[PDB]
Amino acid sequence: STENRVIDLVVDENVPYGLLMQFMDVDDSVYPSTSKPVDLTDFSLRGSIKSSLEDGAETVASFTTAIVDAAQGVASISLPVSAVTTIASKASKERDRYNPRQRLAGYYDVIITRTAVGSAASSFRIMEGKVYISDGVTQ
Amino acid sequence: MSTENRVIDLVVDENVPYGLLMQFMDVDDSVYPSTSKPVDLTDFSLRGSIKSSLEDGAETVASFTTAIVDAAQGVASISLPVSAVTTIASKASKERDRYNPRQRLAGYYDVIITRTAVGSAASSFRIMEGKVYISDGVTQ
Amino acid sequence: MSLQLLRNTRIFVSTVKTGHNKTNTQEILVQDDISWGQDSNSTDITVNEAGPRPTRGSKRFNDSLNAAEWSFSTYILPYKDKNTSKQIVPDYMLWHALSSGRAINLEGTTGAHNNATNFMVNFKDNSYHELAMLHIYILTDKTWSYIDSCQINQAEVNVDIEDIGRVTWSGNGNQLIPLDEQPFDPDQIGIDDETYMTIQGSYIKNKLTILKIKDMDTNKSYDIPITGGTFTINNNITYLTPNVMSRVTIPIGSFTGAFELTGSLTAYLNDKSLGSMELYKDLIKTLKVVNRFEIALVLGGEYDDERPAAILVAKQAHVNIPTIETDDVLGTSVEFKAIPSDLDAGDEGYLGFSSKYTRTTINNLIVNGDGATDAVTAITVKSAGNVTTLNRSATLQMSVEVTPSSARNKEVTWAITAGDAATINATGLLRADASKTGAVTVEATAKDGSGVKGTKVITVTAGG
Amino acid sequence: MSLQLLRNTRIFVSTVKTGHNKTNTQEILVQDDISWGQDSNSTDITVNEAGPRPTRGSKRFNDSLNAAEWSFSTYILPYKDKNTSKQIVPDYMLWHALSSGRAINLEGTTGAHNNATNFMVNFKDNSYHELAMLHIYILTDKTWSYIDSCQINQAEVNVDIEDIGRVTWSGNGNQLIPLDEQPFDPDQIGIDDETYMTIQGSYIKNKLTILKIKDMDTNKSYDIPITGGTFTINNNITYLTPNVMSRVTIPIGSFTGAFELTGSLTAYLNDKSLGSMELYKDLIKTLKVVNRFEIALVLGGEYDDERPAA
Amino acid sequence: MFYSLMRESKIVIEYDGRGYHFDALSNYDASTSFQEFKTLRRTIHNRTNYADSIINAQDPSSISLAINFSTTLIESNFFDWMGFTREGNSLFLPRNTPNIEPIMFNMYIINHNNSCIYFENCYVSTVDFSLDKSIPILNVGIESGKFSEVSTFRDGYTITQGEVLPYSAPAVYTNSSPLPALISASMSFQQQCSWREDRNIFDINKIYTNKRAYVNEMNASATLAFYYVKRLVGDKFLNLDPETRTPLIIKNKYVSITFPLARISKRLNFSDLYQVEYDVIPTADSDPVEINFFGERK
Amino acid sequence: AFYYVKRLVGDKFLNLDPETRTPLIIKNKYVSITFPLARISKRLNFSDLYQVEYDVIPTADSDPVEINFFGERK
Amino acid sequence: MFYSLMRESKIVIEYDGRGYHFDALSNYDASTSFQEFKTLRRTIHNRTNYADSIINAQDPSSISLAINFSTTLIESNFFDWMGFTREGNSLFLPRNTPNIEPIMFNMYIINHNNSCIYFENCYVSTVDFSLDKSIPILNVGIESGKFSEVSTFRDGYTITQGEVLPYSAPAVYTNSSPLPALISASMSFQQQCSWREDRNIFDINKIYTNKRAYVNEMNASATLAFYYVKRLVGDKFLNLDPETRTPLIIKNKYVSITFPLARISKRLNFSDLYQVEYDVIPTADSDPVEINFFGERK
Repeated sequence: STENRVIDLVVDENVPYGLLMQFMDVDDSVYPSTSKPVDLTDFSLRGSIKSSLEDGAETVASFTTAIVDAAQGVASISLPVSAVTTIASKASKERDRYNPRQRLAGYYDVIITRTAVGSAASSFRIMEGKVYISDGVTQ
Repeated sequence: MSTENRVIDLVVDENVPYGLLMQFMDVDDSVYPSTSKPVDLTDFSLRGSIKSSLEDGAETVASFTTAIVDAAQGVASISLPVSAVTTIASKASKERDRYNPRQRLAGYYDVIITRTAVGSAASSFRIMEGKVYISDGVTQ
Repeated sequence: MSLQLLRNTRIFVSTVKTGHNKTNTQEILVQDDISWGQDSNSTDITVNEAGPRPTRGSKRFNDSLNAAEWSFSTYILPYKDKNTSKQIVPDYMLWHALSSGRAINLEGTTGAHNNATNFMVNFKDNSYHELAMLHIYILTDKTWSYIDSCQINQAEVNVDIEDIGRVTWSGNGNQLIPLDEQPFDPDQIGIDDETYMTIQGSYIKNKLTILKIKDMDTNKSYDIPITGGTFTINNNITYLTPNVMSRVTIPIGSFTGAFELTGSLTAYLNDKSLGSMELYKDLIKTLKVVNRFEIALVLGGEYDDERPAAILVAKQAHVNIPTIETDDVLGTSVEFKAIPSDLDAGDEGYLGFSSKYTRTTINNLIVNGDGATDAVTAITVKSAGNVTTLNRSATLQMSVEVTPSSARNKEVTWAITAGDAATINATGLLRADASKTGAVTVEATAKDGSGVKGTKVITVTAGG
Repeated sequence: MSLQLLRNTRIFVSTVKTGHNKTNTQEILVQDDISWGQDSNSTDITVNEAGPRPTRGSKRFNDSLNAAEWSFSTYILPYKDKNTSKQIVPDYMLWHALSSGRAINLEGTTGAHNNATNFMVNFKDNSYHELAMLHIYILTDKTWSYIDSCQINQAEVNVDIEDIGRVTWSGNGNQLIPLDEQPFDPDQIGIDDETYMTIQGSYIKNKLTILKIKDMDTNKSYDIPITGGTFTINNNITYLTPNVMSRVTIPIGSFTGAFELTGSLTAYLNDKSLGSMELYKDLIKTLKVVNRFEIALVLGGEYDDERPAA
Repeated sequence: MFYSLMRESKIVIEYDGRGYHFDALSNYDASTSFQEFKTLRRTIHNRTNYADSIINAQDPSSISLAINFSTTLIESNFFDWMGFTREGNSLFLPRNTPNIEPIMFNMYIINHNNSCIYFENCYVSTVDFSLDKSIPILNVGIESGKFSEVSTFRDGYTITQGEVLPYSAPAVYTNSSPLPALISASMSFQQQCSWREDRNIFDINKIYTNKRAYVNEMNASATLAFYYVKRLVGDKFLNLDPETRTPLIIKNKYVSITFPLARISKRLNFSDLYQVEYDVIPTADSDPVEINFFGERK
Repeated sequence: AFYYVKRLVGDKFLNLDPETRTPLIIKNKYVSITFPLARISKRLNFSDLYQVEYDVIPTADSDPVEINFFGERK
Repeated sequence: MFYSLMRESKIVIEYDGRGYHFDALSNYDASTSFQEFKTLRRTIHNRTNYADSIINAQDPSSISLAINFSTTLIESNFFDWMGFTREGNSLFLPRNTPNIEPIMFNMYIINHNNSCIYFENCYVSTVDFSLDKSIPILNVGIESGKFSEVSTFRDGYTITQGEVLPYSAPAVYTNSSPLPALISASMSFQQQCSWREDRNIFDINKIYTNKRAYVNEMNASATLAFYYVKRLVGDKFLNLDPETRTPLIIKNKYVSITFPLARISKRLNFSDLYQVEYDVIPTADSDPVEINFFGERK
């Protein structure tokens, strides 16, 4: 368990990217952990892809948040193929050790937010990590 | 007979407000089992400050905002707004650590709970201590 | 039909196996003691019987090849190149592959990086299982050959007085490969006469060797005239070779060991103040498990006018308990090791090479880490409005003046040392109260670690 | 502000750390090969990882100090002193601390004890875990120092013909301590010119070396002219040092090992009666597990008129 | 980040609310572990490959310390905590075990940067030292019930071990007659306790830690090694016959273990030089075994 | 087998507590063994430099354990 | 006083009233010990700490001798005493064990100054020697019942072992066809007796010593090590198949152990050079196993 916010995204060159997050609320009080999904009301997600963590870093791209099926908790984060091309343009020429197709493009993090659901701006970061562009061959 | 854990290291998130709440509970070990009643925080105030070093003359990075949430349940919350988080992020050490470039050392913090009144004794008490770290964020 | 002589060998250091240009390959001026090769392992299988008419026969199998060994010695020859006007040592990529495992970038701040003032090498970025990868190219007379995928194992520097400053390189390679065709024209890549004149203008003589040692736990600088010494930069690199019974194998990859920066310094015993005898007696009287010494070995000497020099700086060093070397003149040995503040912090030490070191340049290299960044030399603290005293319940926000006027770190800290009649804050706003009838002091020190002192005795009285 | 030369070293042997007089301390005439010191042990703790971006850093700890080593060579110089009129060797307390673990008593009959005829050393009273305890005092030019609680580990004697009779001492001490103040006036304790003349009157030349060997199982004395040899008196003393992880430690006490008195004697083969060839042939013909020989190596030769000898 | 070096550590034992920092520590060894219940439910329906493992208990820790003798004699508290009665500076082995449960104490293993490992519910289960021709050292062995990681701790600034005692040759006597040709005198003392596992169904879905224990027995023992030496033909004093009761004392300049009456068994080894080996235990009706601790000048 | 390393005082990520389910992967340039959900037990040794030792087995309901074989260039 | 050196010793075996001083002894090992009955009577009244130990028996001694072959062949008496029947200089393994109890003899281990250790009621329980490329030596193993210390003894001035036999390479045959590529031929012979403990209530308050024993079995065995060698493809003579009955002889210039019919089991090891290992035992109906002792010139 503990914390696992750090996960790295590998986006594909020349292909639009879309991620599907099934938000969930597991509780291990009872031995079969409760599968209750969180209910997505007054929730907005924001995420930017910025090269390096230093202050003043240029914004490589910005995630486009989608909220669908609020009852069952799922949500989608995506960005158009034009955003993918803009990301791939500024990616470094050095390739990842384990995969000779990935190149480090920047860092990211998405931040959930409650906007005055109880007169509170309860915004906290969901996940984080590095964004990797995977060089394509089709185009 | 056991040990306390006054030394606690906090990790804040850049561009996000940080909220920590402490509950003070009275305890006792007797013939009947452990009886716990919340401590009534009346005339109880908190105050915390952050400096970049322990040595005298250290630059004050920021200070924490203190509040009491529920006296009957003995809950007090110690936190700082997002602007203070940005202020501490600016003043943090620039030295990164591999395997996790996010975290940077920000300084040392202390929290004193005090009860000041004419009939009350001038008693302070350092409830905690430790170091403050920052998880750098890219959004905002 | 020709014999090949060792005197006609020429060594080129490369980071690429193709596209050789002046930024990837340069000649390395080597000496007589150059050596290279590759050994092979074998095995004998013998039948060991006990009866009469036993079988007496053996059989040999080639089973593996060892890692290629190479070594050579070069002179420490700092100079400034005409193209970039930045001080650089000719065998700079050797220093880089010794220092860090990243791509070479002289414009950066880690590994081998140069400047308009001096050439610097720090080990702050050597946390890699495979450091920067070189390819030694060997040219003997007409035939070519090279060692594939070399790594700088160590660099021996022997402080041998009445001799020139020299460094000995050692390392290992995957395989020694003989080349039939010329990889690159050695006439163009090899150093020309102009840069040869520029280099020979600058030589480092081991005789003119001053040493700067200071006990960080006591603030005691010693005056130790050296007799002879040596320091090493060691990587403890081990080459891995696979074991295959059917075919011979060559090493496939390597792994760097523990980075060690040790040394050994011999000197005569001196009865003078802060001499060798005092250091030896202090070290054998304290008997401490850990020591914090600052060692700055300055090859080539320090002078007001410009002189060549090579400097090794160990900020937090560890000094062994010295021993007395009974010779015709009594002496001692100061064996030290540069340890880091934290294991994964690097920064065990650094080096600075240049043909232009004024004393101030080496001083600010030692205390700031770079020869270009100026460092504070002296301080006299100033009050608010040229005030000489203070009375009870009065503030005194004191200021500071520093020299030189171009020091990078112009800030100071504040403290009270002698007497208890006032208190000072971070900014310097000294505050007092009543019942203060004693003489109190105030102090200030810079944040760059120069060791500059700012003192003032304010005569605080009870008032009129 | 001065440099110290080895030629100006003076060595005094003491049994007491205070109250130094002429019966507790005397100078020992040493040679060029004198040496002393103390080594220290350490350790490097290195992290040995396997992943990429591994930690490459070490750390050193001083953990212990070794026992102090000292050695020097002296000439065998028997003579008679004017005060007691008994033959005595100047480095007699060295012989005593080598021979026995009791307090020195030249009037006795064990260890180093003298007489009106000769100075004698026997090992009949060396059954001790800690032999007689000395303190070597070293004076180099102006600065003083000494080794605390020394013990005579061994005494090498090399029978090197065409050379003077000499003995080499070796030993260990608990700790080498540098002294800032003078313990005792070296002018008074040091040997004066009169005893120097008396000593230099008597020298032992290794060339004039007769050897007396006899097989006790056969009663056969041999005539063996020596070519070169050596004999040792060894104590096999080992110094114990405690192991403490938090603080460096110096040796605390010692324990004597097995007392060995060995030798080696080289000579040419002689075909004459009772020569080297006869001894060699008898020894290789008997092939016995144990031998009983009487050996009396006489340095300095035997003569009707008075001559020095060891 | 922060690595943890054994040489850069400090072991503090917490008893009665006071910290006994045991300096002069040559070497210590410890380990922590957990107990699992791993069952594989292979059925005719599904012959599975994935086990059902849950961590439910903390395996008791076995900490061993090697402590040099010191001039302040803090190390005798290990005999004191292990059950021996105290009079002055001498420790008695009581005729009967005083209490059912041992004396429990906590122990810290401090390290830099507020790092610590907190062993709780410890008891001294073994203490043995060999009087030999090397510097004596007593290896103590304690068993813990619960281990934990804590931020702040107890550090024994004042209560600490002094300088190590200088070496002194051992000697074993019978009354006042010395026993010749000693080789190595090894003494052993134990408090063979046993954990009382009380893991019940109320601890399901929780991590269980041992808390209570009872003393099975205490004992004092010594193994003496000699060289087979005889002074007479048909000697009576030195032989191989067993000795039902004989007063023995293994004496040193700083410690003296006394057996008022001892049961000695002898064992001869025909080695390079013949060696006899004793097995000394106190008799049934023997007076309490003495262990004196002399700092300096007896 | 690891070295006992902690980055914070009272750290939550790196400690000695058991982990009932956690995704683990032992990755190389040519092979990668994947445990979609793992049961980790920790063991600390107070050696010259403190070492922690894991005991990784897949959980009851974990997805099949992966073993990838990359020849060259993944 | 008098120390006891192993090198300064003399081992004399007393049989039939004659002393067999076994010279040419490379090395021997022996030990003596006693058996104790140590019980701890912890009661609810007094949870005592002092045991009730009484020495009541002598643990049987296990003496092992390593004896070089000699020209006078005194060492064959160990086969003679262990139960083999004698005809001339050849020792037969009888089809049935002759007697229930083994052949008992006493043994002395003499030393200087009238010092001695007297082992009584001994029997030869093991004899094995390896014919190899080193000098052969047979390690005998005898077990004693009672050990004692005596002043005067028996010393075999006349009956003694002569000069050691010169080395000669071993060779193993099948009938007269040599077996190629021999490495090490090890032979083993045993008389696996067992002590009959008859400690009864009439021996209370007394030290008991074992006196009588019975033979469980005798056997002759040999382990042969070869190199895996084949001369033909699909060879019949040299292979890995078991051999129910085949005449074997492990021959030397001075000794020849003969198996008139042998049961051979083979074992192949894929080592640096392939090695096969035999396990030779005589068959059910095989004729008695021969052991010839040739001094000189056969």
